[PDB]
Amino acid sequence: KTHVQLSLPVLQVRDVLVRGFGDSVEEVLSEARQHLKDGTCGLVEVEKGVLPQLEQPYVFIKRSDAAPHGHVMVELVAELEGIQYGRSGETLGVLVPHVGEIPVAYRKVLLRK
Repeated sequence: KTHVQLSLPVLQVRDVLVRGFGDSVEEVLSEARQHLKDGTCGLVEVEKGVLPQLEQPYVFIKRSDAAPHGHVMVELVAELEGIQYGRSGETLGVLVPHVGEIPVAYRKVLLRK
């Protein structure tokens, strides 16, 4: 399938134990995709002071369309020192590995895969 329905655990930035996916744009996008497939991917909602608490490169989920079955259609964009690799809509948040942190909510998305 080109798209997959996922329910992403929403984590508080200060709970996150593993604050990024890796060391290159290509690695963080790869790792993000692997974690999304393996159900081991969390989402941190972006607000004032969140991103500096996380490791670059960043992986964002961005709205790719205006929402089948409650699931917002999204795609991945990486960012490293202010340059984005990808072009998409509004940020739903930043992806991080999930290693068992308790979520505050769930974000239903349709991921272009």
